[PDB]
Amino acid sequence: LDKIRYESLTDPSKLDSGKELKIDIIPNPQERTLTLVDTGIGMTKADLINNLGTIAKSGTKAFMEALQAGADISMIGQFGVGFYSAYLVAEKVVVITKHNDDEQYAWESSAGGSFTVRADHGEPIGRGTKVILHLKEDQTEYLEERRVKEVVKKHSQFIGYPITLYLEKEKEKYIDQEELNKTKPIWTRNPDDITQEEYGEFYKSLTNDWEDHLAVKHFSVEGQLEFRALLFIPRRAPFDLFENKKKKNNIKLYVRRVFIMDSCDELIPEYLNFIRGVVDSEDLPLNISREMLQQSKILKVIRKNIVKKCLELFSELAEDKENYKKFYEAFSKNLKLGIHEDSTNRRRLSELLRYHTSQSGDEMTSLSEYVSRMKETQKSIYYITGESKEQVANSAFVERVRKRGFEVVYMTEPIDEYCVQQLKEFDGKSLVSVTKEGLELPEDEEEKKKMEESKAKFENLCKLMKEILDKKVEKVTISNRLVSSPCCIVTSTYGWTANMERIMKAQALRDNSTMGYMMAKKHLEINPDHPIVETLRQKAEADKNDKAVKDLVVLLFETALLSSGFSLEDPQTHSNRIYRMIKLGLGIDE
Amino acid sequence: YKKFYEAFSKNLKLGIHEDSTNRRRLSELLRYHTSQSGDEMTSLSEYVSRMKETQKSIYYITGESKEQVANSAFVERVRKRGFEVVYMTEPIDEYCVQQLKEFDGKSLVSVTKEGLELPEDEEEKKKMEESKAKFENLCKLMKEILDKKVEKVTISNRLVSSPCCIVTSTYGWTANMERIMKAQALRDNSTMGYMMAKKHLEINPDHPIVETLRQKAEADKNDKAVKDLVVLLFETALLSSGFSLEDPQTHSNRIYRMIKLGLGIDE
Amino acid sequence: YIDQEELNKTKPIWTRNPDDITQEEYGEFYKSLTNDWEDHLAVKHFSVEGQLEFRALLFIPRRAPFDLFENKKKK
Amino acid sequence: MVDYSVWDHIEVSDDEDETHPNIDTASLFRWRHQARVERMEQFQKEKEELDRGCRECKRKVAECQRKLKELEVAEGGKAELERLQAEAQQLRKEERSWEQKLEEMRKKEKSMPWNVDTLSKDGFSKSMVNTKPEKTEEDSEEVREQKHKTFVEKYEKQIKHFGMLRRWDDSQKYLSDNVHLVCEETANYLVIWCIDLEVEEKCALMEQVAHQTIVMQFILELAKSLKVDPRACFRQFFTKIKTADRQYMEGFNDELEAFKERVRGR
Amino acid sequence: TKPQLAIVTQWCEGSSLYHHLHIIETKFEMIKLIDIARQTAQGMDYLHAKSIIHRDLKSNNIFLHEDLTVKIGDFGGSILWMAPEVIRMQDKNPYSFQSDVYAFGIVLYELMTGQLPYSNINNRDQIIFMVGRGYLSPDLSKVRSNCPKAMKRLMAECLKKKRDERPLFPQILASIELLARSLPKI
Ligand SMILES: Nc1ncnc2c1ncn2[C@@H]1O[C@H](COP(=O)(O)OP(=O)(O)OP(=O)(O)O)[C@@H](O)[C@H]1O
Repeated sequence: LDKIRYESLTDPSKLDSGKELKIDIIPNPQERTLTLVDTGIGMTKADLINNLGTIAKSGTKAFMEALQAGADISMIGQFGVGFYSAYLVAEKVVVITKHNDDEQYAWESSAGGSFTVRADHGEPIGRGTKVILHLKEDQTEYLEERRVKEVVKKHSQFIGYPITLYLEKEKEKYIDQEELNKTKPIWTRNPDDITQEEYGEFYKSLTNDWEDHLAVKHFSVEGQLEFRALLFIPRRAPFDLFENKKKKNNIKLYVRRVFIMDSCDELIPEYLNFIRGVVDSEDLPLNISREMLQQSKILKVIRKNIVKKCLELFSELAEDKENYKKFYEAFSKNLKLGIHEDSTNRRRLSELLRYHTSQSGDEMTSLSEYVSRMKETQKSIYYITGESKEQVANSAFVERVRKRGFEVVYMTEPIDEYCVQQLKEFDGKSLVSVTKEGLELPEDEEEKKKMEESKAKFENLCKLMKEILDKKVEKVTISNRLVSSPCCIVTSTYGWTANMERIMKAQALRDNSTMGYMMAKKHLEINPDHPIVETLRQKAEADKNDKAVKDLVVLLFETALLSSGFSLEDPQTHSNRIYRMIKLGLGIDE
Repeated sequence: YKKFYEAFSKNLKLGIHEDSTNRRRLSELLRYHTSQSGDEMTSLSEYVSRMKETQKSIYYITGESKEQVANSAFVERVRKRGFEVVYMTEPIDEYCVQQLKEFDGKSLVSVTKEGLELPEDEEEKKKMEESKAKFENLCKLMKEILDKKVEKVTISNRLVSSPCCIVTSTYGWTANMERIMKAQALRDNSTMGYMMAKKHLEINPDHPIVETLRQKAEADKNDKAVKDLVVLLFETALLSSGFSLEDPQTHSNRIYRMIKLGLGIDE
Repeated sequence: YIDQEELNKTKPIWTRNPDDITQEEYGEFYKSLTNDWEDHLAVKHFSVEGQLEFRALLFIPRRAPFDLFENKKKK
Repeated sequence: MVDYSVWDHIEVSDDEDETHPNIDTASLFRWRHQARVERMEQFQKEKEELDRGCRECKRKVAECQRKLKELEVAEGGKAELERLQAEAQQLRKEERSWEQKLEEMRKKEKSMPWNVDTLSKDGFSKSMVNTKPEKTEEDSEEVREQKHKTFVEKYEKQIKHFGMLRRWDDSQKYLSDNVHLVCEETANYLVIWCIDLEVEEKCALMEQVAHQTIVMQFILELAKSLKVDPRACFRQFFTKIKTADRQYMEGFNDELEAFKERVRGR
Repeated sequence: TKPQLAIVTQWCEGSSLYHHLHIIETKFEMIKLIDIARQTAQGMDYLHAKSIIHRDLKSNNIFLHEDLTVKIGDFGGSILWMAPEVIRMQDKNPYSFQSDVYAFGIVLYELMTGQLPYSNINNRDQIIFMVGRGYLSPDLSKVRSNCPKAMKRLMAECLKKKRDERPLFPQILASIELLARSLPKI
């Protein structure tokens, strides 16, 4: 069809018999025929012999070479052994052909060692070629409607010509259902004339969607490797986004508008699988069966480009602070997952993160804004990871830092610990948690001297607490992060924190022989301002070892363990102690 | 077999989940602990050859650690008669149990759900029916005071030495399942949050505390002490059942105030 | 000059009759198929002499590898 | 013909299919990138040395031509001329050797191959934001009335065409284009149609149409529970009903029987 | 009514070797130490064949991952583990493969013995001044009671005087494998 179309644009006289350009498919489940009438250029006897009767020979290459140098011509096919594939499902093949300046001829073959070509009389065909197939016995599935529809949809849907069918539905009429392809390609045309709504209509007919898109990128490179792309971003994350199993069919790959292969385990990484698009190209080192690309390294190169462009769009999407809340409330996990495992481009991916902070009510801020409003002597950021919004709001660690007008960030999500474990510094500043072996903050010398005196002030109960509790807490020290709570518990530098333990222990598929090595020891911090510690000092000084002192110490440690995010191993003893106190306070002797 | 089971136990428990034609011949290879063997893994086939004639179903518990399950409030009555229960302490057991529901034409019922019955004489059943009327006003009183945090607060027989315990509904995730599903990453929690975790409440008419509360509440309806008592009981029972508190700070402050009251600081 | 015929030394066991092999030979074959410092735990050796012909040999490692529950490792 | 000899050398630094069980990647990618950059800069230093040497040599050749022209009128310089000629000849032959090395080194870069920033260069790029007003909901009563009349008439003809069947995948595509088109009004008219079918007492048609109807209104109930339109939630229920479990199947049958009893008494 | 399917994890960082052999005891058997030595030798031998120089392989770079799998890294009192030719300040390129061999020998010696080299004198300036103009190396007497003899010979060959007589990595790998498949107890 393309050959005759190009040849027409010198003298209209070649179109005196048949002006329309069309392709038809006529199924017939009575003589098992699958006629494929078209209206191409046609063949002559000699050309019929040297093209259809010579393995490994193509006329398309000769026609392309013989035509000047440079034209509006892009045909598909240079190998030559492509038509004999019709013998995969066939028993007898007939081709009826006519050229403009010859007579109608018929070619009959049976996949043996000979073919019969003869002049024939019958139905006048204008200038096209009929290809009649007599199907086999056990492959009588391709005469059904749904199979043909699916096979045409999957492979050849962007051919720029009207493929039609002449099925028989319900007099029984003669239907001309033309909906085989009615979505013209849109990435070929210029980018200055397409007006939004066309992009939306193309997207709605691409992947089965009832809505419109949110962004579009339409770039193209040039040189030796040249392609065009139409990357998209959707509105709502599909519910089975992380269900995997099913082969991914979000980014395709075309060469001259013919499907070749689809995958996104090499074209884009695993944390950018919510993007649809088309990566159409022109020429590539294809395989003998056009389903694979030799020199797979090429694909990796393509990946680079796409990733870069994608990241650019994200930054641009941050220019307006109204759609970013919609995009960040549905695709937040992917950014952190990418930050976890990506060594090349992570600094740029660390600027799109949005966090709650303790100066803004319900409006998320960024890290750059946090760097903006720091104090003169402040060094490093302060962060804390928890299980809920309000559980972390009022805790024991924050109450001193927030009292001095500093700032602390909140992270309430499971993946946030994974993100923090990798990212260790931002813009020349460190990230330090508020729950790790006595973080140091700037202070006056007088308060330092007062703390030095207080360290010796409570030097005895500190050591007396040690032998009461056997191997459990490593050691107890005086700490300064509390103002209205008696005691707290922190972890150590080299090991898991509380939330890390909670997330790991609840994992389904992992071993159990690595627990002991990596879990960190726990330290106990006592506040030298609550009167309870004062009364404990009085009791410990007065008496060396009393039952009440032991009971108070155990109850205090247990409550501190409860309030610091840890999990208790024997809650029944705690409940029994509470019940004992409740009966001691409400009458009944025993 | 011990060495093979110690290392490759997890792959078998995925077969009962993902496969549907080999469950019958694969369910035999599972081996758990039990309430009669100290350190020795028994099996379901050996277990079914030890139950009494009157018993009709298999009883199981899904916990977090062996020691924590060993003295739980749920298995306090079913172990008194002499019955046997099997311990399941791993997330993969929770994932596999939801599919395996039958064995030798017998049903599996947990000890942490609603509607658990022990086939026994009608004497104690009549006694509990009689006692079901003496604790009727307290039902509606506590239903009102708890303020749409629990759905039903009735009386039943599952405890002998604990004033309260909490159980979930018949159709819905249990406590350990809820904890596991909340903990993991890649939740896509825009959906699961407002669907699950239905709960009920349980009491017993034997402890001095409940009888004292009833005798106090019959006299006064709007007293301030009953609110504090019911709140503290709900918090403690909710704690000692595998759940997690919404805000530990309030409970910690209550405990500290209680100790301060007990050691004389006042104000 | 050097004579390194060690390009192959391990003979194919799975073509022999099942009852003519000892445990030591099975262990030695398992040694030079996956680099390990332990022997096996159980071995199965059968065949299907039906319309389709195939014979298999399947082992069971003593100790599990660390990365057997990953995402996309080359199985 | 068909010469693919040009795509026979490509280098990529961050290859995810070339590792060793004793190297943690991460650092290996940095090593490869740094080595490639260092080699690139070494060759660039050599090439720029050669290029600026050739440029200054051409300038000196022009200067020597000027000197020869001025010596066509003057005289006296012979030893300097001989030394300059010998030095220029040696320099020219060594620069010819270096130029041979240069077009060999280009093929050497064809051996140590292409990189990411040599195969292609950027062209054009545009991007939109689509700041559409995503708030379009008409008045409840007016849309109910108009959809009822027109939409219900047309898609009630369609539902009368569909209802005589009992196929699932056919019902799958029918509900696919329905959720493309239909809304709650069509479902309500399906409910009233099932009511009048109950009135008409057609047992087998009752069974089939009731199967389809309970499927659709269970979709509706899930829609109400999730507060999401049935336009958006059809595929997951379809894929869980075609692969339904035996317990799910018996629960579905119990619900079917309960609904049939409810309608029979209605 | 739409159950779930169990989801696997991604990975987790293991404990470093410096922490294992300087902060905790963590004593293993001889076979495990030989296996770790063979694994790190194999990793260095692979990195050996593409002209990539590790340029330093401090102990904290070495990772003991889950189960037993050694992994080498580049992430980063360290004046002890550069070659005696590193101290020079001439030509700004005294580095070659023998330096990596020497540092591998240092790692091997520490792995066999379990104590820091040069434990007698603790003075960084004194240590560097003595090493830059001396020939003093850690004594070979401090070895495990049941250590093999060929391993001692290999350690003696690890660093003799100069960057010309050091052995290449494939020889070390072959010798390590030969000793590995010869050692029931001794
Ligand atoms: N319907 C047709 N009308 C006219 N010529 C046809 C028709 N079908 C095939 N041909 C001719 O067949 C020859 C090529 O046949 P064949 O399909 O085997 O080779 P190919 O074009 O290299 O392969 P393909 O394009 O399928 O990859 C050409 O001369 C072409 O003109």
